[PDB]
Amino acid sequence: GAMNSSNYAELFNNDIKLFVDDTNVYRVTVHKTFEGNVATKAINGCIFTLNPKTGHLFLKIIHTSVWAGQKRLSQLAKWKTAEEVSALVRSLPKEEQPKQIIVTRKAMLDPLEVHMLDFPNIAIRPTELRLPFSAAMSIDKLSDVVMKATEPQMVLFNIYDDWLDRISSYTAFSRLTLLLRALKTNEESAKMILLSDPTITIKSYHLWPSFTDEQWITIESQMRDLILTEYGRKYNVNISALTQTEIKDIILGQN
Amino acid sequence: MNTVPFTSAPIEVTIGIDQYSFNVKENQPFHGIKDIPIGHVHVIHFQHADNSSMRYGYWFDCRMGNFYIQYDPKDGLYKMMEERDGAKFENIVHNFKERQMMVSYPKIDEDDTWYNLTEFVQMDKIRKIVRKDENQFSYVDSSMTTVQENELSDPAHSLNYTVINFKSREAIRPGHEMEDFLDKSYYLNTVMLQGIFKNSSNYFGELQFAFLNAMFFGNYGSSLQWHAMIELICSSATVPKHMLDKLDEILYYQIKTLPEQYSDILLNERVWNICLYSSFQKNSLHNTEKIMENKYPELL
Ligand SMILES: C[C@H]1CN(C(=O)Cc2ccsc2)CCO1
Ligand SMILES: C[C@H]1CN(C(=O)Cc2ccsc2)CCO1
Repeated sequence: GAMNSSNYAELFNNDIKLFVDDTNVYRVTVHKTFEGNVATKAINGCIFTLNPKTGHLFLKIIHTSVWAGQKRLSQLAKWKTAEEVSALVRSLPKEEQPKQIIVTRKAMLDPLEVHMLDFPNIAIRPTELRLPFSAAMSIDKLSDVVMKATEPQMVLFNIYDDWLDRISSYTAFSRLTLLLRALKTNEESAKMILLSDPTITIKSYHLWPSFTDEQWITIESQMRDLILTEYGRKYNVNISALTQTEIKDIILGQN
Repeated sequence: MNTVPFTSAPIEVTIGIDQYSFNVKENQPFHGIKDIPIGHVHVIHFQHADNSSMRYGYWFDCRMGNFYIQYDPKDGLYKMMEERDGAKFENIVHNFKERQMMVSYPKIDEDDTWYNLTEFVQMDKIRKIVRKDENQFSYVDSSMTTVQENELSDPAHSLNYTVINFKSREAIRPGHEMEDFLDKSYYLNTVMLQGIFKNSSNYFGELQFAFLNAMFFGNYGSSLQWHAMIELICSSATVPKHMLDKLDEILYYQIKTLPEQYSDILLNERVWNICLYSSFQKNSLHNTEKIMENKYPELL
């Protein structure tokens, strides 16, 4: 069925599963035409397909050529997403195929179910969590590979870098969702927090900076503060009056 | 005009004959139904006065034999039977008409309702849906499940309607997933019509039989089947013009005949709003849309 707060731990069990987010598949800029009308220009997008236990990210780059000459692009994008996730599953050895695919948006359910009819034993599920995977395009190295692509392309990343050598996947997913939520709420400030310190760098084969455990605790704190700060700026709330119980709920409530 | 003789009516019962109904009291001098129009299938149905549970009944065609009803006190129901002895049959039949112990099938001459509800319903096709080959008539009741219901339990006592499932490999061509799901023309025209039903007449007969079993017995699986067969057509962009026009007529008479007080349970709000206002055929069902909007505007 649906995935929510009652079954958080199921994401980090040994049943292979993937999250599929389609929010960056069909991307456009809206602009005025010479005649004063409005038109869209597509730009490259990506499917965000993630194993939350391992960090493996199957990033299918959606080149703008896939939209050429097509109608009803927002509808097509859901089916294109489903087609590509299906092709990925079929490309994987049987013992690597997922037992469950969790879609972040319920509009993906029927497209993916239909494309996966050949896999009756793979469960297609929605989720009540509001996961911030849209902010993936705020990770500089992901945004770069998407915008530079001149053709359809699949790129593989581990979105946890080497974190799993030191922390569990429940903690790694918590860190990733906190980072993505912050980048989604205030991207400039989140990148400022992450990159303000020259002495901490991003390894060539990593997405995030090489923080020590203690620095990650500092970074995570600065991200919660950013989420709380924006929360107050948004609703005109004096954050100083807020209690720790109120804060957990505000930050936890965002996802 | 043909006759269905009742040995007797030992228990108080509401008797249906097609779209008509009448009450018979416990041990009342009732010996059956006369003047039944030759040329149509018919349904004789029952609801016991002391236990409205289990409506049940028999589809039959008087051209296929001489049929009568006799109560079975062991199984507790009015059973249809066939009388092979033609002269015994005509003889008993004549005795009860001479005594006026029968109700007359009450067909008004202006009225084409029954024809318009059963135009495409054939006894031979009923007997493939309701499997009991030793009898020429077919028993249906309120609780019988459909083959699809059993997939989602006794197989001998099931309604073997044609399985329709929009998220099935039969409905969806590999490589045409979005096309086939958003426009069901392939599934309707190639899989169902050409492949399974062979022609639209057989498709409509199943649709009409499913409607009648939903209406007369409150058979839920039949109601599901009737709505699936409507939705399949309405969700196809390419339907022969003659099928659309016939479907409009078929549905018009069905909505016209439905008891107003059963509309909340026999009409699926989602399916009808989709079909009438969002589907490819939203503008092709003029008569059905007009009667629906004037008779059941709440549902929409
Ligand atoms: C382990 C948990 C992590 N989670 C979160 O969303 C945590 C979170 C909430 C607000 S900012 C970060 C999704 C379910 O699994
Ligand atoms: C066998 C029984 C049948 N019965 C009936 O009344 C029912 C009947 C009518 C025509 S054929 C059967 C009278 C005595 O003979």
